[PDB]
Amino acid sequence: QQFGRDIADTTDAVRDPQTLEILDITPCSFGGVSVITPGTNTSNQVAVL
Amino acid sequence: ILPDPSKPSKRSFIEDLLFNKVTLADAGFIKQYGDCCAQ
Ligand SMILES: *[C@@H]1O[C@H](CO)[C@@H](O)[C@H](O)[C@H]1NC(C)=O
Ligand SMILES: *[C@@H]1O[C@H](CO)[C@@H](O)[C@H](O)[C@H]1NC(C)=O
Repeated sequence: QQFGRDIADTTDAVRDPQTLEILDITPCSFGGVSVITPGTNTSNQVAVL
Repeated sequence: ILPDPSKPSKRSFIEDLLFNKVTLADAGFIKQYGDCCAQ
């Protein structure tokens, strides 16, 4: 075997062609940008989560 | 059914039985993302 998979049909493991080691693949961290505000009629300062 | 302070969670014996009985066999997607985290 060369590279792995799962039920998700995504590549999460691979063999290094340089040395005999097993490496796992974890995607870059991401997410949505949520902005919390008390309303523009009250203030201007906001909080980002 | 009343909660007891001898356990960290504010549950009872029947409540913990419900949580430990409904689970997933790692055949889906919630366990990979929802329950921990690895995206
Ligand atoms: C909200 O905005 C209105 C203008 O549309 C303003 O008259 C009011 O003083 C503001 N503040 C409130 C309703 O607390
Ligand atoms: C988050 O980063 C900290 C670094 O201080 C680490 O100790 C912790 O394990 C990380 N949480 C994870 C990987 O879930």
